[PDB]
Amino acid sequence: KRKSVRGCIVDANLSVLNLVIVKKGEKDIPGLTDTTVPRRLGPKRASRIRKLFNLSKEDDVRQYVVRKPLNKEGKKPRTKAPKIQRLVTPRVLQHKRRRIALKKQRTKKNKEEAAEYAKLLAKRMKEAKEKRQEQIAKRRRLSSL
Amino acid sequence: GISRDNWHKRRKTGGKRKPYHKKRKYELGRPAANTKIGPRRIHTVRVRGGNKKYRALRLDVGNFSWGSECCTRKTRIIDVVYNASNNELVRTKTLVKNCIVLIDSTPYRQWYESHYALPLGRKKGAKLTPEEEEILNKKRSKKIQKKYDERKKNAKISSLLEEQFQQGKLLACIASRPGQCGRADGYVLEGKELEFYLRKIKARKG
Amino acid sequence: ARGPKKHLKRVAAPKHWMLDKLTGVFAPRPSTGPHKLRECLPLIIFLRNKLKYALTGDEVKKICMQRFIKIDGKVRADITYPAGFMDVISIDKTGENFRLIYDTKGRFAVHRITPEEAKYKLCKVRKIFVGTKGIPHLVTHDARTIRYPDPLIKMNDTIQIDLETGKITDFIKFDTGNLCMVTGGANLGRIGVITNRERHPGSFDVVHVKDANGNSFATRLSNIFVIGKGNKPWISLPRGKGIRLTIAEERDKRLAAKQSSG
RNA sequence: CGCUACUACCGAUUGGAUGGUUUAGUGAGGCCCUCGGAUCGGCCCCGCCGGGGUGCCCUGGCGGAGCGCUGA
RNA sequence: GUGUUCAAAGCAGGCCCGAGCCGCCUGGAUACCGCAGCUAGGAAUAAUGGAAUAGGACCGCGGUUCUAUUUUGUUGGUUUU
RNA sequence: CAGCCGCGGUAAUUCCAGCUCCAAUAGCGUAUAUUAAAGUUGCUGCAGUUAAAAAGCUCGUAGUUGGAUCUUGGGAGCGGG
RNA sequence: UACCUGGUUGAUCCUGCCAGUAGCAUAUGCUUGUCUCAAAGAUUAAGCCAUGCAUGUCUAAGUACGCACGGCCGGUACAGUGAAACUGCGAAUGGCUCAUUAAAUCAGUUAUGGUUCCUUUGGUCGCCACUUGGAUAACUGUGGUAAUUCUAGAGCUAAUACAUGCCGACGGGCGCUGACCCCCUUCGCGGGGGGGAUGCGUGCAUUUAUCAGUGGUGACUCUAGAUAACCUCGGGCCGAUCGCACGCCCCCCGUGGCGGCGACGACCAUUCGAACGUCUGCCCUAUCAACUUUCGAUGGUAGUCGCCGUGCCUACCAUGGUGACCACGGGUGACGGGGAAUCAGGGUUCGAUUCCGGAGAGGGAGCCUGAGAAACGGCUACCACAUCCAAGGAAGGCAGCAGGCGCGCAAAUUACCCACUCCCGACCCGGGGAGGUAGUGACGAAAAAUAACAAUACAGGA
RNA sequence: UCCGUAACUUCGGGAUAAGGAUUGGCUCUAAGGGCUGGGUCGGUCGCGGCCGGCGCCUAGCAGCCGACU
Ligand SMILES: [Mg+2]
Ligand SMILES: [Mg+2]
Ligand SMILES: [Mg+2]
Ligand SMILES: [Mg+2]
Ligand SMILES: [Mg+2]
Ligand SMILES: [Mg+2]
Ligand SMILES: [Mg+2]
Ligand SMILES: [Mg+2]
Ligand SMILES: [Mg+2]
Ligand SMILES: [Mg+2]
Ligand SMILES: [Mg+2]
Ligand SMILES: [Mg+2]
Ligand SMILES: [Mg+2]
Ligand SMILES: [Mg+2]
Ligand SMILES: [Mg+2]
Ligand SMILES: [Mg+2]
Ligand SMILES: [Mg+2]
Ligand SMILES: [Mg+2]
Ligand SMILES: [Mg+2]
Repeated sequence: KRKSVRGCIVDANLSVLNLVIVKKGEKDIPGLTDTTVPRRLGPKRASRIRKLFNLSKEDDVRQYVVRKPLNKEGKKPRTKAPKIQRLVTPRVLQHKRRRIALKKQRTKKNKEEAAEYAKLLAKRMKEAKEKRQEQIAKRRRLSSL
Repeated sequence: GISRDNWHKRRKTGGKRKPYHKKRKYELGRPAANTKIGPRRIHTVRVRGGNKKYRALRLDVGNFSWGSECCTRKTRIIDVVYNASNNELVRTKTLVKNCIVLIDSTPYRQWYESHYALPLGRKKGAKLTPEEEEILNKKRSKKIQKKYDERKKNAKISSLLEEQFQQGKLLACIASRPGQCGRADGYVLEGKELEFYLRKIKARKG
Repeated sequence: ARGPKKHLKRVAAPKHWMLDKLTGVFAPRPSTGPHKLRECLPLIIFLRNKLKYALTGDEVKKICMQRFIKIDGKVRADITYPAGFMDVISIDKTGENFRLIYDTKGRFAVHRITPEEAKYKLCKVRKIFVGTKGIPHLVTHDARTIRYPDPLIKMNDTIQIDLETGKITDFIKFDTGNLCMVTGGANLGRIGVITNRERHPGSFDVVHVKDANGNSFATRLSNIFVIGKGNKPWISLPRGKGIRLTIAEERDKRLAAKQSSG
């Protein structure tokens, strides 16, 4: 789509600017240096958990996960847990041993079935050779009568 | 768009014919690719079926075949010398199918040395003993000697091919479609086909 | 025009589905499948109109997604699945096990077989070829691909499938003196003995079939289908045995049997 | 021949009005190739730090730099 | 073909029966579809062809050539039937 | 008034009205295209002395149309009056 | 039912026309009680449109820190419903109209041994691995402009989104190098042979060149095989992938798997098709007799582009191709066909109109995404028209359902429902002015009311 | 230079009708010609001088020259 915009250069003919200060010298403006919001939510995948607390893939991850307290909800200050993705568990490992043991099959099959090759076709070749005897006979009738 | 349709032309009787429908999308062309020589640069194209073509635009290396003895190798394309279809493409150095070129000769030299053990390319005294004397060894005589001696009445290379090696670079032809593929493949000239194109080049000089 | 179709009208339809003109505007449009569109029988038609279990189509949906019906072993929950020919339709809850074979007039009648004999089927060969590594291959007419035939199997020949893992058994050839059944044209749903193959290089080949009662007709070879080793079919057959008794004969039969057959 | 009514014909005016097919110039925009490189990142070039081992580098905390090859 | 209350239409419908039959019988035909195109039979009618500066046939017979595997067991090469 | 022929100029079977009758009947008139009648566009199937109509006469390419003639019987296996 | 009547004259017989006669389809005039079916802005303007609807979608199985409910159970991450947002699929079907268009579309008929194909079905599926990186939505909060389905800056957070990149496997097997060694023979040479360290490569599909000739055809430069190299480069492919329930077997004291699904992938075949070709067939006009061609007309040779074959395009050559058996040019109240009316037999006329195919979305042109579009209820420009406006700028396409203006001889309700038929989707659950259902309706078609009866009389009759 | 050109006519013309485009420097390509040799093998003497049949570029080669468009 076609749309109108203004360039990057600044002059008088504006209405509003957006400015981001990068460091504070000394004075601490009250509107922007006394109060502070906390980061509303925490991480959710294991790798950023271990990045934060420096846990190093020796000890678990479940015990070191942030809990959200239920302030102002009404009555009960419950507390909740996010869910973790990219985690190792009995299910993902069960899935993996299925596929891989089934993917050593599909080549152990087709090899169990190469047994069927050797069996099915490579006996039927071995069966049609005891035949062809009508043929080598029927062209012996050509050759040497 | 750039179309390829055959309803914009005249009939067999030279009678006009009118556009009973407009441009479609399945009847297209695109701009030509006109591959030249230099460092590799390829652009990729999406086409009917969701498949791919590859516009090559600049190529230097190719796979070429000395077919008498069936050895393919990878070499650097030097220059373009003749083209039957048109005579401007040589001035601008475009690679299309059945263009005649010049290439390096060192790989085919090296294989021949390693195979028949003989000095391909007569140099007076400049080339006889840096390493071809080091090539000439018969460490297990009487076991490979009969072999390499049997690989003796099987070389008999032509006079004209020798002159090319002795120069440094030799003729070839192209057999692929680069704006469709992205490759330069081809073969070496030999025999009467070689005679033919030599005559054309030399006459062009006049 | 600018894409493929999704609907089908109702007076556009095949003639053997027997659709009522003054009932609606559309017909079920068999979905994509191994059998053609004209020579098939979708699941709704076999089940709502013939058997008359259900009286709507929504009812058919309510029964298919219970996983009772199953086509030729492998269950199918796509209500618009295109049934074929010589196939098997096994509910097996109440032991039905249908077979889906033509009548004499070409209408895909119902044919009940036993619990046994519902565990195989027969298939015509369409082509053969060898893939990679010299591994032969074989394609039937119902889009079912099978490696490693016996090398004494050629095109337009019949095989008996055990229906669990493919596993061909009991094959037969194309030759004079063996039964045949028709699948197209005008002599549909008739049986006979082949007796000849007149062939033309560059066109369609032809057979001159003869029925036992005396009739002798001819077809294109592609509409042919083989079921017997000579007077001996390997399957249960329907009422009529592929005859096409003429209109005057039916007139005697029914009138004479009318108010005397009861 | 004279009066009366109607239809068509020629007719100066380089007549006029609708359409349509095209020549020659100017030629919006999209697409292709050749360039261009606001901007946003790393191996880093080093200097300030550690852990690990063996004085070595691989990973986690500090500042600059050829605007190199990429990555866009 | 079928008493839709007849008909126009439409493809349905009918049976025994305490109603038990937890069901039974059924139907959803057939024809026409000019002209070109395909397939097999018949050969009157209409058009064309064949031997005239001669040609068909005869283990036909000589002979100048290539000569593929048949025999030369496997072999090296030639004529070899 | 009247599709056409025609009615009305002091006794109107035709105008304006009333009695009476006729035809179709929940339908009937009016206008305009279009079929049959049309053997008045004619292959089936017209006409061409005088009613409309055969070039002033002759030659001539494409087109259309073209003489006679080449195996007939007598038999054979049969079924009737 | 293969049919006729009046009129030229003072009378007759003939040519010959004018008028009557029966149907059918559009309009109007007069009239009207029942009931079953039932067409309807085509003809003139493919002229213009206010207002309102017609395309969206969640399973046991892609992402769940909504805190909106309240499970339950604690805190070993997450029972469970679950708005919004991200992801994948559909929006190219359907519906509407007939302006164009004259061997063109189209009907039958045959070919792709000259090509593409989402989905379905079946086959094959040989030190991120006991699991790597950062990226933004939903959310929190500061705002602009009068203006819209306009958006920015700041702080966090996920994947089957976007990237990255292992293990497994036998020196097992194959081929050409071959150090070395041996046997027999040779006076040696010759020969006649064996084992053999170290090497390089070693597939599915790609590109090319050569060699011999498992399976098939009327028809192979086919399918398969062998050798040398290449990667169509990291904007080449596959070797190799994430989720849900049921519960587990273990020479066993933690491993190897199988069982049962879903999703995706590289190649082959099928299925839905699509698109380029072959043979034959069309209305009127000669006051339309020559036409086409170095501004490709007709062939050849080489290539580019193209999913493939082809003057489809480019260079170099040749001078050809059509025509009285009607080319060429022009007209059509010309979309085509299955078919409709009339009809002794033969014919004449209509066919926009519910089925198939084609074309188009105000007139023209060019494109993105996608398997598929030169889309139009997708984008961008010029022309003609046209709505807001704070005068700076923004938004548009009823030949879709109802409705309106104009136009004219001439053509219905801003109604109810997804219950039937079918379609779409992540789906037994959601949507559908496609579709059904009532309303106006003497276009038209079928049945059928508006009196029956017995005495009183006689006009009279047998 | 390349296209395109009416009325009217004593059919000769009108016609340079009217009306449009292009026009440089430099680097390249293609086409357009001439003369000479082909009588060579043996016989024969001093590169040449006589003889019988050969191959004749018999589908046009090689060599050397030259100005213009
Ligand atoms: Mg008429
Ligand atoms: Mg008649
Ligand atoms: Mg007449
Ligand atoms: Mg007659
Ligand atoms: Mg006369
Ligand atoms: Mg005759
Ligand atoms: Mg008179
Ligand atoms: Mg009349
Ligand atoms: Mg029209
Ligand atoms: Mg039509
Ligand atoms: Mg369109
Ligand atoms: Mg409009
Ligand atoms: Mg468009
Ligand atoms: Mg649309
Ligand atoms: Mg619209
Ligand atoms: Mg409307
Ligand atoms: Mg009306
Ligand atoms: Mg009626
Ligand atoms: Mg003048």
